[PDB]
Order: sequence, then C-alpha cells, then structure tokens
Amino acid sequence: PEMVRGQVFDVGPRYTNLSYIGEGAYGMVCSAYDNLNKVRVAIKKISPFEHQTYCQRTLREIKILLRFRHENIIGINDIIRAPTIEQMKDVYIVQDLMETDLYKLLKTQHLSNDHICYFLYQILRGLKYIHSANVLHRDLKPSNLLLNTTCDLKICDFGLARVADPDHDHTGFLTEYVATRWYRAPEIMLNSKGYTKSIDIWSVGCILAEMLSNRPIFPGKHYLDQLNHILGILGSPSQEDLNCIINLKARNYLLSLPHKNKVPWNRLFPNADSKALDLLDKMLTFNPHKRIEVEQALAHPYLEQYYDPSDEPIAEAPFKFDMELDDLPKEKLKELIFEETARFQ
Ligand SMILES: O=C1NCCn2cc(-c3ccnc(NC4CCOCC4)n3)cc21
Repeated sequence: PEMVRGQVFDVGPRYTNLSYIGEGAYGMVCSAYDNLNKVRVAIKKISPFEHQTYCQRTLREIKILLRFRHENIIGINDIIRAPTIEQMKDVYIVQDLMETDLYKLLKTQHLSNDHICYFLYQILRGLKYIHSANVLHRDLKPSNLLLNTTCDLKICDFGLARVADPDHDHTGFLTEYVATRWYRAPEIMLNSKGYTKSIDIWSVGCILAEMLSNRPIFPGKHYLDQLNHILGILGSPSQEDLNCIINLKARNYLLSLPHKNKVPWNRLFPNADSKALDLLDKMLTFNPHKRIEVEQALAHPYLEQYYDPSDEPIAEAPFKFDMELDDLPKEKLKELIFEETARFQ
C-alpha cells in the first residue's frame, strides 16, 4: 500500500515508483510508473463519499472524460477502486502524464508570439469539441491547461462542468459562485448562473491576456472587487449593454458608478501582435450575447496558420440533459460512481 507522504495510495501492482505532484479541492495527484504500458502516468486520488457535492463532481468528471475523445482534452486511461461498494472509500483516476501546466510555465517563462498562437489554437480546438457536446467547462484557467515538452496542450478537470442550460441562466445581483475569481465573466456577478457557452469564452480571453504579459488581467482580491477590475479596463458599459441587465439591483449598481474610459489593449500590451489584441477584444466583450463564439474565434485572422475546420472535430454524442444530482444523496451517487467505473475492473 504505497504511501505518498502521509496518505494511502492503493494503486499497485500495476502502478509503482510513486512521486507527489499536487493537491487540492479535486483530491490529490501523483506520478507513477505503469508496468503494463511501460511509461509514467498521473494518478488522481478522490475521496468523495463523505460529501454529496464531492460525489457530484466525481461523477460529473468520470462521466464526461469517459465519453470525450480528443487530442486537446485529457483522457482517462484507468480507474482504480475497491471490488465492492462496501469496501470503496476512494477512487483513483489514471491519466497520461503531462510535464507541466500553463500556470507554472507563465510564472517563469516569457512566451513568443508563435507559442501564444499555438497554445490559444489548442485551447479553442479543445473548447470547440467540449461546446459541441453541449458541455461548459466553467473552470478554465492556466492550472487546468496541461503541457508536454513539444508544446502539446490538454484541458483537464471537468469537476465543475455542466450541461449548457441557456433558458435557465438568469439570476439576481451578487449571487454566489464556485468557479475561479480572476477568470469569471462580469455577468456572473450581475445576473447569470454561468449556464451559457459565453462564460468559457471569457475565461479563454483572460488566459490569452495572461499569456501576453505573464500577469492576470483582472486580479480581483475578493468577489465584488472582480467587477471593479473588469470595469476598470473595459470602461462603463454602453446603454445597449445595460438593456440586457433587467434585474434592478445590478442595473442600478452599474448606473451609480462614475463614467470610466476603456483602457486601450495596445497600451496594456505594447509588444502584442495587433491580430492577437483584436481577438482579445472580441473574447473580453462585456455583453455575453455580443461575445465571440468558439468557431468564430478559431476562424479569426490571428489563428489563420492553424485554422483547419476539417481537423477541428466535434463530439459524436452531445450530453442531452444535466444530470439531476442536486438532491441525490452521497449513497445513490456512490452506486452511480461504482457502475460508471465497473469497466476498469
Ligand atoms: O484534474 C486535475 N485537477 C487539477 C490538477 N490536475 C493535474 C492533472 C494532471 C494530469 C496529468 N499530468 C499532470 N501533470 C502535472 C501537471 C502539473 O505539473 C506537474 C505535472 N497533471 C490533472 C488534474
């Protein structure tokens, strides 16, 4: 029973030579050698049966990643768990080992325009597949973008993912949100539940600004401060942008603010490619209805050396509806996780 620094990692005999990677709200990740495929892999240990929320996230991810098959999306090679529902306390997700992530890379490395261009193309190609399956990632950020030595990119962590539900997206002002603050679209704080595809596009726009300068574009220190950073760059929303905001608390908050001028992209990023800044502007549009869609972003002149619609595949079977796991307790979801992972036994 290998132990990765004070913790049980029961993955053998197939997985040996274990070394710690990271840890978080997704469980704990480690590297290990696979004696069957003769290569090193990544193993994610999840213990979700204590909390119902963790049961949802585990099932969500397993279900999505098992259906998805795409070069720019991390696959699941194996799932390790106990032979019975009674003995099952943990779930181990085995994935292809990646060398690093874009969060770690941006902390120490300046990217050339060619690297920015290629990484962005890959994000969008993976995102086109995700959205074609009617799925929203909802937590796109540099630590969820994995890379290898040849600059291949894979989107990981679908724990917070949901099936798109545009008809049920409206909500009140300052309504609680789970996804990472710096990459949150402005509508999240105003009137949106984050149930539309446009929320992922905003996150990609933030990632692009981050690749251009090695600094987050909207580094809010807390929740309402996020919207101050966004408005501090985009300027005051137009009358037309405000007409889409019909709940009065959000509307009157925006109207109460002093007039702010848009900070031009060329001043924020004076070394950036003019086409990169034109695409950035379209992804970081205040109005989510006017915001560029994934297929238009792929067709933008900035990505013309890579744009090939016949080599940008879509999902064969989209997810019809969102799984009603909001009220299902940790026991019915334990049986669904057990059934979903049966194939790997
Ligand atoms: O689902 C996940 N939640 C968030 C964290 N996370 C990482 C992975 C993962 C998968 C395959 N390889 C690697 N390699 C690492 C990348 C970082 O730098 C060291 C090597 N990481 C999957 C997840």
